[PDB]
Amino acid sequence: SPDYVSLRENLDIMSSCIVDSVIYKSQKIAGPLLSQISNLNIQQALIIRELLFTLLGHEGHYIQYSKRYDPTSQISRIEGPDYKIAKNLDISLKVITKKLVKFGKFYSGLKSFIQVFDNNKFGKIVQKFCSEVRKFLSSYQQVLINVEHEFKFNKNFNLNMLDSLLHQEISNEMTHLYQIGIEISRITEERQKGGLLLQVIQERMVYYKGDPTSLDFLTQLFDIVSSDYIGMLNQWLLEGVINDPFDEFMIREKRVPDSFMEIFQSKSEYYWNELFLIKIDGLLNQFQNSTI
Amino acid sequence: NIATTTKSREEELNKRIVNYKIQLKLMKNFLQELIDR
Amino acid sequence: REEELNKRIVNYKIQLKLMKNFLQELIDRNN
Amino acid sequence: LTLSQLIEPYYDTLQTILTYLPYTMLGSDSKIFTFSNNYTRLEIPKDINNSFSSLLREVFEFAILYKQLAIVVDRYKGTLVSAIKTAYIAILEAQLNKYVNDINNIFNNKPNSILVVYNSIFPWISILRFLYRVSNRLNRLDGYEFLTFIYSFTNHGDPKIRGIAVTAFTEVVKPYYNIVEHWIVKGELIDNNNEFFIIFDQEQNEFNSIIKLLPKKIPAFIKSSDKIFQIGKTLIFLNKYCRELKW
Amino acid sequence: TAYIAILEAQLNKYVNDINNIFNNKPNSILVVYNSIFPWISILRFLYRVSNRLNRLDGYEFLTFIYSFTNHGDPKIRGIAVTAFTEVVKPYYNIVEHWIVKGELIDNNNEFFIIFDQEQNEFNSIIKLLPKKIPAFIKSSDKIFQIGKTLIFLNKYCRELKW
Repeated sequence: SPDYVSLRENLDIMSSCIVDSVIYKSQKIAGPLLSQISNLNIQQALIIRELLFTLLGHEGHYIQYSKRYDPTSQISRIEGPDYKIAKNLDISLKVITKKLVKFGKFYSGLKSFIQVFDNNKFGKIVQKFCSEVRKFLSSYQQVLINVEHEFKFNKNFNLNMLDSLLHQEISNEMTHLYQIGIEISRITEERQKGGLLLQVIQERMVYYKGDPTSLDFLTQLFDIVSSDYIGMLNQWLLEGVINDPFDEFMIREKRVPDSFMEIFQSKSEYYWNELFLIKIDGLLNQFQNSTI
Repeated sequence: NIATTTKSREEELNKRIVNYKIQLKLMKNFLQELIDR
Repeated sequence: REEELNKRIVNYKIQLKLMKNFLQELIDRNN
Repeated sequence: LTLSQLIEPYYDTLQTILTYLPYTMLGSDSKIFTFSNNYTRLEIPKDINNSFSSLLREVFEFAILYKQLAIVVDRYKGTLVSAIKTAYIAILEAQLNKYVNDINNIFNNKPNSILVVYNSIFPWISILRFLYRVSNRLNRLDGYEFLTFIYSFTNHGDPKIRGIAVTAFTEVVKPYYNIVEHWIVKGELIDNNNEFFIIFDQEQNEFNSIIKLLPKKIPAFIKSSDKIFQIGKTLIFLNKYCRELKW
Repeated sequence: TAYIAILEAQLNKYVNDINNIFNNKPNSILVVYNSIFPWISILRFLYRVSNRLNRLDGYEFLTFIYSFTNHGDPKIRGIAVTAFTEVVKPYYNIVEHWIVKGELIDNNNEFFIIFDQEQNEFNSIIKLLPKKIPAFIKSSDKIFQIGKTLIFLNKYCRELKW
C-alpha cells in the first residue's frame, strides 16, 4: 500500500495543514527481533537510535504508542501520547528508557498545544504564551541535535550519559511549560461545560517560591506574558482608548445598539455611566480593591 | 442606647432614601423609553 | 426605630441594582 | 567503533535522502519523491522505515505548502485587477524569495541529518501556514473584505504572526492610501472596483447627488472621513464646473 | 523548597561523578569504591537531614541545619555551609520585603513578626515573637520598628510619595 502525505481539507491560523493523524499499521521495513539480539551493546545502540525519534513524538520499531492514545480527542493530543516498551528489552535499559520516554510525551503535548490554543478566540495572553512555548521547542531541538551528534561521533556515549544530560539540561523548563499547558486545558474544558493564565502562573509560582532557578524562569515568563495586559492598561490610563477587540481587558466598553442610538445620544448620562463596566473575572489581586 | 449627636441621624437617612427614590424613578422612565421602541 | 429606615434603604439598593442589571441584559440581547 | 556503526547491520533504510531532499523542498519532482494530484500530495517511497517516514512527514509540510504558494503566485501574477490583491501577491512573492534563499543557505552548509534541516527551517512554520491560509481566501473575498480580513490579524498577540501580518498590511494598504491621495489632492476617483467609501452615480442629473458616501465601507484606520468627502466634492465642483483651473 | 533545590544540585553532581568513574573503564570493584569514597559523608549527611523534612517545621529545620555549620569536619561542615546559604536565602528575602516596603510574606509560621486580624487597634495588631528570633540576625528590635513605622506610613498616613 502506498504512503501519501496529503493536504487536509476565529480561524485556526496555526493548525496543521497536512494530515498528521496517520498511524502506521505495520512497519514498512521489518527489523530484527529484539529477543533475537543478546548482546548488550547492540541493544543499547538500537534503543538509542529508536529513542532519538521517540523524543520528538514519533513511533519507533521498539517503542510504540499505547492503544489508549486516540488522536481524534483533543485532551488526548494535549496530554501527549503514552508509550509502551517492547517486553524483550533488557531490564536496566527498559527502566532507563521508561524514565526518558516522558520527554517525548511533553514535546508532543506542547506541539499539539500550539496548534490549538494559538488563535484569536483565546486572547493575547494565551497567544503570547504560545510564542514562549514555540521558542522553547526551538531551543530544545538544539539539545536533541547535540545528542545526535555525540551518538554519531563519540565512542564513549551511552544511555546513562543521555539520561544525565537531558535531565540536567531541559527537564525543568519542559516540566513547567507542560504543567501550565495541561492546567490551561483542564480549566478551559471545565468552563465549556483568556486572562486566567496569570492566575495559573501565580498559583504555580507559590510552590517554587524558594527554588532560585525555577522562580527565575517563572518570573521571566510572567513578565513577558503580562506585557500585553500592561500595554492595554497603559493606553487606557494615558489616552483613554481601548484598542484590542478580544474583550480581554477588564474595563469593558460596550457598543450601543443601532436600535437605541437616538435614545442614548439624548441621555448621554446613561451612556457614560452604564456602558463602561469592570469585568471582575479577569482582575488580579492588585486591582481587587473598590477604590482602585 | 445609641449616642445622640448634633447632626440629625434621621435627617441623613431620610435624605438618602429620597435620593434613592429619584434615581429609581429616573431609571424607570429611561427603561420605559427604551422598551417601547 | 431607625432600623426600619436602614432596612428600606437596603431594599432600594437591591431594587436599583436589579434595574441596572435589567438594562445590561436588554442591551446585551439587542446586540 | 562509534555507536552508529554497530547498528548498521541490524538497521536497514535508504545521506542519500539529503542528496535528493533539496530538489524536493523547492517544489520539484525527485527520483525518490514524486508529487501527484496537482501537487496536493507527496508519496514517501518504500525503503523508508517507520521512524524516518514519520519525521519526513513533518519536514515535507514545508515543501507542499511552498509548492502551493508558488502555484498561486505564478497563476495570479498579472491576472487580478484589484490593487489590494495585487499588493498582497507582491509581498507574498517577496516572502517566498526569502524562503528560497533560506533553504539555499540551509543546504549550502552541508547538513549532517534530517533533524538539523528541520530545526534550521523550523521558524518558518507560522509564516508559511499564515500565508497559505490568507491566500486560500483570495477568490471569494472582495477587494475591501480582504483588506479588513488582513487588518484583523495586526492585533494578534504572537510576535511572529503579528510581525508577518503587519509586514504584509503595509503594502496591502498602500494602494488604498493612493486612492485617498488622488481623491484628496486632485479630486478624482480611481478605483474601478467597489473598494472605496466614495462612489458616483452617472444616472443622476444634478451635481449634489451624483456623489454619495457609503458609511458601511469606511475603514477603521482612516480618520476624518466626513471631511475627506467634502474636500473631494468641493475639488470636483471647483475644477469641473467653475473651471477655476489656475487655483 | 530551597533545601530540595540544593539537594537536587548535589545529586546531579553525584550522577556526573559516577558517569566519570565508569567512563574510565574500571579494572576492579575496589577502584570503583575508592573513586566514590569521598561521597560517604555527603550522602549520609543528606540522607539524615532529608529524613527529618516532615516532622520539622519551617523554622526548626533552618535552626537544625544551622547547628551543623559549626562542625569541625571540613567535609561535613563544607556541605552544611554550602546548603545553609540557599536554605537561608528565603528567610533573608522575607526580611528584605519587611525592611524595605513593609509587608509580611510568610504565610506559614516561620518568622519572628506576625499579625493579629482580630485586633481593632494599630499598635497591637503587630507583635514580636522573641522566641523565634534567629541567632544569625542582628538588630531585630530595630527591624520590627522599621517595618511597623513603614506599614503606618504607607497605609494610614497614605504618604505614598516618600
